[PDB]
Amino acid sequence: AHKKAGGSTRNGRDSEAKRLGVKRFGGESVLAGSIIVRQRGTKFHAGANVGCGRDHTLFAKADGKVKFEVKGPKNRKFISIEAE
Amino acid sequence: GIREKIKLVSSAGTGHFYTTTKNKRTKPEKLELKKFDPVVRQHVIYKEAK
Amino acid sequence: GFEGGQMPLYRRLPKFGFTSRKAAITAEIRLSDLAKVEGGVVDLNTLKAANIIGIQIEFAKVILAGEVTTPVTVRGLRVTKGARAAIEAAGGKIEE
Amino acid sequence: PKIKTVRGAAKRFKKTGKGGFKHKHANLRHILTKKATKRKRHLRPKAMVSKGDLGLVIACLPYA
RNA sequence: CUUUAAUGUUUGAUGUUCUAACGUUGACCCGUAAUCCGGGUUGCGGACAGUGUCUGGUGGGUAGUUUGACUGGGGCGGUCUCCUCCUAAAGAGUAACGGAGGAGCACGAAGGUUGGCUAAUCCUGGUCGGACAUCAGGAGGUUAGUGCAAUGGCAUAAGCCAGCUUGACUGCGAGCGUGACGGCGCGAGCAGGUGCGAAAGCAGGUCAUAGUGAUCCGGUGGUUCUGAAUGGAAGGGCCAUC
RNA sequence: AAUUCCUUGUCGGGUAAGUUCCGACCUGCACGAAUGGCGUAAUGAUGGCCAGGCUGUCUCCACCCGAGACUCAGUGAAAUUGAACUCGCUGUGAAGAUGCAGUGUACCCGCGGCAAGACGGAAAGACCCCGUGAACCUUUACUAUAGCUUGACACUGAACA
RNA sequence: GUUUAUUAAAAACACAGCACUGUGCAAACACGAAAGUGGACGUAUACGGUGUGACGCCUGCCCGGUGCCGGAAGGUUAAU
RNA sequence: UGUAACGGGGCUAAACCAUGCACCGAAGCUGCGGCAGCGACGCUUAUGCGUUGUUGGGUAGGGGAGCGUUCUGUAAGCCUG
RNA sequence: AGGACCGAACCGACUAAUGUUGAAAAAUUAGCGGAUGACUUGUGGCUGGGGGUGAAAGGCCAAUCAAACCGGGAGAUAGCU
RNA sequence: UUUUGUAUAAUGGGUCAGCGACUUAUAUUCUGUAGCAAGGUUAACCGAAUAGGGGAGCCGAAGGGAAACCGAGUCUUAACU
RNA sequence: CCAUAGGUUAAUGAGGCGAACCGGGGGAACUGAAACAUCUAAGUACCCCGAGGAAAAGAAAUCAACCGAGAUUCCCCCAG
Ligand SMILES: [Mg+2]
Ligand SMILES: [Mg+2]
Ligand SMILES: [Mg+2]
Ligand SMILES: [Mg+2]
Ligand SMILES: [Mg+2]
Ligand SMILES: [Mg+2]
Ligand SMILES: [Mg+2]
Ligand SMILES: [Mg+2]
Ligand SMILES: [Mg+2]
Ligand SMILES: [Mg+2]
Ligand SMILES: [Mg+2]
Ligand SMILES: [Mg+2]
Ligand SMILES: [Mg+2]
Ligand SMILES: [Mg+2]
Ligand SMILES: [Mg+2]
Ligand SMILES: [Mg+2]
Ligand SMILES: [Mg+2]
Ligand SMILES: [Mg+2]
Ligand SMILES: [Mg+2]
Ligand SMILES: [Mg+2]
Ligand SMILES: [Mg+2]
Ligand SMILES: [Mg+2]
Ligand SMILES: [Mg+2]
Ligand SMILES: [Mg+2]
Ligand SMILES: [Mg+2]
Ligand SMILES: [Mg+2]
Ligand SMILES: [Mg+2]
Ligand SMILES: [Mg+2]
Ligand SMILES: [Mg+2]
Ligand SMILES: [Mg+2]
Ligand SMILES: [Mg+2]
Ligand SMILES: [Mg+2]
Ligand SMILES: [Mg+2]
Ligand SMILES: [Mg+2]
Ligand SMILES: [Mg+2]
Ligand SMILES: [Mg+2]
Ligand SMILES: [Mg+2]
Ligand SMILES: [Mg+2]
Ligand SMILES: [Mg+2]
Ligand SMILES: [Mg+2]
Ligand SMILES: [Mg+2]
Ligand SMILES: [Mg+2]
Ligand SMILES: [Mg+2]
Ligand SMILES: [Mg+2]
Ligand SMILES: [Mg+2]
Ligand SMILES: [Mg+2]
Ligand SMILES: [Mg+2]
Ligand SMILES: [Mg+2]
Ligand SMILES: [Mg+2]
Ligand SMILES: [Mg+2]
Ligand SMILES: [Mg+2]
Ligand SMILES: [Mg+2]
Ligand SMILES: [Mg+2]
Ligand SMILES: [Mg+2]
Ligand SMILES: [Mg+2]
Ligand SMILES: [Mg+2]
Ligand SMILES: [Mg+2]
Ligand SMILES: [Mg+2]
Ligand SMILES: [Mg+2]
Ligand SMILES: [Mg+2]
Ligand SMILES: [Mg+2]
Ligand SMILES: [Mg+2]
Ligand SMILES: [Mg+2]
Ligand SMILES: [Mg+2]
Ligand SMILES: [Mg+2]
Ligand SMILES: [Mg+2]
Ligand SMILES: [Mg+2]
Ligand SMILES: [Mg+2]
Ligand SMILES: [Mg+2]
Ligand SMILES: [Mg+2]
Repeated sequence: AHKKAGGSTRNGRDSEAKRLGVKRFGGESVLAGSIIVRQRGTKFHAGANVGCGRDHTLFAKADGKVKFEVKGPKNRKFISIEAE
Repeated sequence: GIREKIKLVSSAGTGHFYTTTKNKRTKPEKLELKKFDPVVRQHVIYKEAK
Repeated sequence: GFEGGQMPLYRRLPKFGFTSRKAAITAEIRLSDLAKVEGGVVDLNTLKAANIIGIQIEFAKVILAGEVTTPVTVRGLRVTKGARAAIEAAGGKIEE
Repeated sequence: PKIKTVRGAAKRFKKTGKGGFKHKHANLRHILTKKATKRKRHLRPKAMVSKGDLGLVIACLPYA
């Protein structure tokens, strides 16, 4: 014909971005309950004064200053808080 | 969507109830659970209904 | 209320409550309204003559608002506890 | 002529002391078994209209 | 009650006649100088036909309308909501009819807690038995496993097994994340009443991220609310639900 | 084939040469029996094909006769028009220039004639797309409805089996 | 013969003939809220609708679907 | 369509590669004069002045300030054969 | 005798040219068809707009027809220019 | 004028003169200004009256709750630090 | 058959026109709902009938709420 009709793709789908990542970095002063990192799995583990939610959201269990550190035999990344 | 909504009614007679789902093709027997009754503020037996 | 064609805010939210017909006939009277009444006794009829509240009013309340400085009698009007303390301090007598 | 209020909006908003508007939360009508109890408990109380939506509400409710 | 015979009422149906409503575009007389009409007589039909109200069916005969968007023009095809990865340029976010895959559930245990346990694969030896079943040892170290895609995570296991059990609790909720908004998500701690554990403690569902639908309109149960003269009631409101 | 896409199917006739024509073949994409099949004398300002005669249709135009065109006197329009002191070329640029750049050419103004351009004049493109436009038409779209038809009640009564 | 007055005169429409079908007269059917009127001052050799289209030779098989005609036992079914 | 692939003439540098100093070159900057907006400060009591710094391309659009026209009052006033 | 044949009037409109701001909002010129019939024509009447009429072309119904014209609802509506 | 972009060969205008398009009524909100001030103001109507009368009313001085109801607190809940 | 229908004469009245207002009988659609069918426009436009200087309505089988008011009509609130 004058023009050749094309096909169709089968890859159009994608899901919404979940806004994961670190919310407060090292040195941030946070209130109790502040979300530090939103995660899939425990890439960062909960240290002192830090709690882990059902979806592994790390949140502050006290007022203070955020600190990242590496601890344990496995060199895992822990998030703790110095109470200030 | 085989599982269907069912109502669990308290045996304390206060008319409060919970809702959940059950597969009835298997496990056809009634569901019984000690659950909290907000009206009498106690734990009582809830029985299958609806 | 038009939002381009999506469900407007005043239609995607649920309706709630009901309009009570007793609230229409219930009114409120401040302590300062008592002093602008002539007679020394506060009633529905006397307040309607003084024009503090409307003539359709069947129920009235005295709340702690303003300052009362004169002795006055409130008969057959519900009175809050703060207004009751204030009226007693000002020297008035309260009854039903 | 007098401005006619939107009656559907007057059945859904109520004026507060400072001039804001309160409304009942959505998503609490007919599909409630699958919803978590925490989510429904938070949807039970009344909520204030958002700053982006005050404009539409005041337009719909002239007298209020 | 399977049943017949029979008394008696009602209901219902059918057929048969009758004339007196009604029909007569049958005849004759009169208004009348009239193929209209009306009156009279007569014949025929006859409670039928026909018409009014209600009602079931049928009804492009007629009428009012609808018949989406995206789109390397439109049509055709495909797509439309949600989840995972890449594009995505080491915070977040980020388009294309870009590249690849999935979801519209499941489980009263596959949830809570306590205690206990640790794979894939290969080698060697061993009844059927062999490349590959169960067994013993060794190597190896997660190359396995996760109810279902993908990514991140998991040994203190989040993986496997058993005992007990219902916290898959009720009212809240500091603070925070994420959205234009509707809304969505996380959450210590408080109160009440529970389960497991000796106890410290843990538990407001599941390794996490899909498994979903506003409002209106109604249905169901309850309610210390309202109730159009009053007392009720209907209806409404609130709470829980469909 | 008024039907056959492939297709100028193949074979034969006609022509020096025939995608058309005529006769056959049948592989009928996708003929077919009263939305008729096949045939048919006559008829047709009907479609196609061939032949004779005839010719300026043509080879290939020539000449002639008249009406205009042309000149003079009289009368005297029209479309159109932002303004205009209104050249060629190459390039540029809303991507095809009288107008911009570079360059070349060109004394000023008429009259007869031609039509390459002024994306010339004429008609708010009719094709195409869009509008949550219109109209009219169709139907087993939706909702109705005239009509047709069903039954109950009313006009409507008597007696019997 | 007729036709798109003003770009289409035709192979289109019509036609005589053929068939199917309705219609028993206050006919079917049509125009009319109705009275009436046409059909027709006609009466099945008449009238209406539909398709085909002089004439010649003919018109084959299928009633599953939709329509139409007939049946009425049974299921379902309105107002009441 | 016509040189038509330095803009042209022309160029053996008037091309290119280095080094260096000059000069040209904009509505940029500076000088001189003027206007305006905003701020600061001083004074005056302000309803402004002065000093000082800085700003002043502009469509959609927002803000501020005016001119002019007809008519009404001031106006049986004032101008005008 | 004949919807018979040839052919004027008469009715039509097949071809070509001209004309196309025309002599003419459909004609002229040269041919062309029917021309006793289903012909043609004068006068009068009747059918009215979702209606008429139509040997059927969506044709015609006052140079207007897939729903005439005139007046009104009406300044319809126009996310368009 | 429309556009991402027009000398555009994209739209509109032959020229001149006259006319030609953000209005009016009511309601509501904000600003400025003026009066009064925990008060403000009248509408119809009366009045010869731009006066005066007329406070019927409306807005404000109290909110919370679906509501009864309570009240500088109230709702939520058995109860709230 | 009495009668009645019909016929003749006489007396009185009406007819038709007119801008708006009024009462009654019929009664749209565009439009809005960002489509459209309930709904809206709107009982509007329009058609028709009748009457008067006005018309219509009108002296509670009406409101109210345990207190009471006292026919109808119009204006301002109530109140968007
Ligand atoms: Mg794929
Ligand atoms: Mg939508
Ligand atoms: Mg008052
Ligand atoms: Mg509910
Ligand atoms: Mg007859
Ligand atoms: Mg139909
Ligand atoms: Mg239709
Ligand atoms: Mg589209
Ligand atoms: Mg393209
Ligand atoms: Mg499609
Ligand atoms: Mg990133
Ligand atoms: Mg980045
Ligand atoms: Mg699990
Ligand atoms: Mg009552
Ligand atoms: Mg071919
Ligand atoms: Mg050949
Ligand atoms: Mg052949
Ligand atoms: Mg074929
Ligand atoms: Mg047929
Ligand atoms: Mg056939
Ligand atoms: Mg034939
Ligand atoms: Mg002929
Ligand atoms: Mg001359
Ligand atoms: Mg040129
Ligand atoms: Mg050029
Ligand atoms: Mg030049
Ligand atoms: Mg030249
Ligand atoms: Mg010339
Ligand atoms: Mg030319
Ligand atoms: Mg010429
Ligand atoms: Mg040209
Ligand atoms: Mg042109
Ligand atoms: Mg649209
Ligand atoms: Mg023609
Ligand atoms: Mg003709
Ligand atoms: Mg012909
Ligand atoms: Mg035929
Ligand atoms: Mg046959
Ligand atoms: Mg059949
Ligand atoms: Mg050359
Ligand atoms: Mg300079
Ligand atoms: Mg500047
Ligand atoms: Mg400027
Ligand atoms: Mg003849
Ligand atoms: Mg003549
Ligand atoms: Mg012709
Ligand atoms: Mg001629
Ligand atoms: Mg002839
Ligand atoms: Mg002839
Ligand atoms: Mg005409
Ligand atoms: Mg019409
Ligand atoms: Mg129409
Ligand atoms: Mg017609
Ligand atoms: Mg209108
Ligand atoms: Mg208009
Ligand atoms: Mg323009
Ligand atoms: Mg454009
Ligand atoms: Mg463009
Ligand atoms: Mg330019
Ligand atoms: Mg030009
Ligand atoms: Mg131009
Ligand atoms: Mg122009
Ligand atoms: Mg003007
Ligand atoms: Mg205003
Ligand atoms: Mg003010
Ligand atoms: Mg409508
Ligand atoms: Mg409509
Ligand atoms: Mg609309
Ligand atoms: Mg619209
Ligand atoms: Mg009079």
